[PDB]
Amino acid sequence: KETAAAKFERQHMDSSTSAASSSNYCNQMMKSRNLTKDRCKPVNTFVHESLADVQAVCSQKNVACKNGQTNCYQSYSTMSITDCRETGSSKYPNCAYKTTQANKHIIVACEGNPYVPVHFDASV
Ligand SMILES: [Cl-]
Repeated sequence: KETAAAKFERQHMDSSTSAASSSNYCNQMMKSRNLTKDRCKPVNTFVHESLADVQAVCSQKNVACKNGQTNCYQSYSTMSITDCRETGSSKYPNCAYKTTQANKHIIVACEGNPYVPVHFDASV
């Protein structure tokens, strides 16, 4: 039992690089975060900022989540991110992804004590 907070970090944090350099980033990262183990996770964003900067979002602009709950937060500033989306031809277990590097606001849901990100809702 990974905590929700730990799951968020595994799925979404990539503080080791400033930006995706190559079009193969998503293929590489989705595999190495074990997001293609049982199925190809269809959509996933990686954030290239410090964990502290991402946790800090829980103290920023309170917004509704896509699901209607009101424990989401939008980052005041843009962040370096990489969107990963499975291509239409991708088939498990040969998962393939489209990599898009971007600078966008992130929206995360926060929960707990400490009050930390547990879900990535969207980028703007
Ligand atoms: Cl989950």
